[PDB]
Amino acid sequence: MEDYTKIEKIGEGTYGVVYKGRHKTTGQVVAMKKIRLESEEEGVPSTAIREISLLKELRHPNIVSLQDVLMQDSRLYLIFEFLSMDLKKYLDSIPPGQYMDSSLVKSYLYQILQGIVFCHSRRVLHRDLKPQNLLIDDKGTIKLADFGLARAFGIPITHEVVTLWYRSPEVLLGSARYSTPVDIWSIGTIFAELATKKPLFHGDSEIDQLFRIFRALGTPNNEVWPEVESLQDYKNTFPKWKPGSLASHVKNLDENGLDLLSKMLIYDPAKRISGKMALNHPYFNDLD
Amino acid sequence: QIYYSDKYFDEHYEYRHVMLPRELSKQVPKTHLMSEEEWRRLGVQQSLGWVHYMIHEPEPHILLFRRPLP
Ligand SMILES: CCc1cnn2c(NCc3ccc[n+](O)c3)cc(N3CCCC[C@H]3CCO)nc12
Repeated sequence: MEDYTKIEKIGEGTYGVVYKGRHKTTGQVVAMKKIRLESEEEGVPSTAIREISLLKELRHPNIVSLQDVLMQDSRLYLIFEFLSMDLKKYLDSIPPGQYMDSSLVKSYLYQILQGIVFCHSRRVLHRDLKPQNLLIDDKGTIKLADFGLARAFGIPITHEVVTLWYRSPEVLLGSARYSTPVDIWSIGTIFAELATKKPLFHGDSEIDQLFRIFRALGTPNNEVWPEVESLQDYKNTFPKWKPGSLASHVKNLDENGLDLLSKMLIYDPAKRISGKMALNHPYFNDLD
Repeated sequence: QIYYSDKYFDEHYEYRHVMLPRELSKQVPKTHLMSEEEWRRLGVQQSLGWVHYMIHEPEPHILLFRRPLP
């Protein structure tokens, strides 16, 4: 669109390149996300652009607002509010020996849950939440980016090891369906990483990721997770670890923190805590 | 080239896995578990007693090995 000028490239994300940009009229600094659309079959439109319309209306303090959508043929720019930093890069920048203040952890988790609860209540999932996707301003606000886009684009069908660390066991074991609980799982893993500065489950592959999870939470079976032994990629030759062990991977977290974390990481997706319930958890009683 | 994970452990076995590059994995005829002779043809080098015990079907290029503890 002639209404914007690309200043510079700020990185590569799941959907491609993101530019820093400036709205010509208003001097509004923006983030512009280029998404390469396939040329499409005559008579057969995608429902991407309609799902995009929906997302364009969502406004909430803890989500990154999609301000505009610029179409070309076979190309699409998504315009967002710009933000000073991402959470991946911020955690890298904390010097070794320093941690994140435990009250900023709490604050960030809280806000992250507010964003997700807002999305979940509108039946919008993220599915690939990760520190790269969480953006901060210098005043204490944290926001979710890329909410809803996986449904918008994304197919029933690389080198994104990074992406595997926040992935749920229901997905990794090849369950037919997933729902909102995959985002609470992600949030679980990210909570640990806020506290410790490092990934809770640092897998090199899908199987290794599963193994890293089983090691900390115990290898599941029908008793702990009903009907898990029927999922396609469950094998009863997995290593046999016992229920963990999870508190040993996490430092800088008290009794309440550990409680909320273990509810975010329950195996059975039907019993894992919900976003609404997590916001009422006593871990947050001493927040504001 | 070939990648070797760190060892990890059960109460009963020790385990590792090994990641074949896309050229080398693409060649293997065998769809199922392999004997020590077979996985030695491929260039996997481990001590003796390592058993190919399972396949994670979503990642067939990953070979999962176990070996009992004392
Ligand atoms: C929603 C678009 C948006 C808005 N701000 N922002 C930021 N701002 C922080 C930043 C990073 C580096 C340099 N500077 O100056 C600022 C980063 C970022 N991403 C970081 C990784 C590359 C893709 C992408 C992830 C998915 O949003 N995306 C965005």
